[PDB]
Amino acid sequence: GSEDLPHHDEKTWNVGSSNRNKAENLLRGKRDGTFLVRESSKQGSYAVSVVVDGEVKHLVINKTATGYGFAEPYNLYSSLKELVLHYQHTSLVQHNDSLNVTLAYPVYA
Amino acid sequence: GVYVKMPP
Repeated sequence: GSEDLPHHDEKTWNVGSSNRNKAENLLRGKRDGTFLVRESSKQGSYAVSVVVDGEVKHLVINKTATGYGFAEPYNLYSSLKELVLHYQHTSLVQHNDSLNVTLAYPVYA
Repeated sequence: GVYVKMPP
């Protein structure tokens, strides 16, 4: 079951304050659904970088009083870990038709 | 940089 997933070790996907260029280097050549979380160049915000159709996509993570997320009304998650675990089994497509992938493969899994 | 837009 899902308890076995590498996502439960946050260090398999959270690469700290790595920038966009470093994320592109870490994800270059990786299979679709490989992802990481990192700080954004927008200070105080996080980003997901994920491979979709062989290309890296970068998504901002919002933080509201109800939690982290990608867009209202889904800013629900109390931590990055809860967000990642949710989107390991929920496609990002609900947010944008070009993001039909899950957060499937932590970069350091 | 450019981020993918995620409308509410």
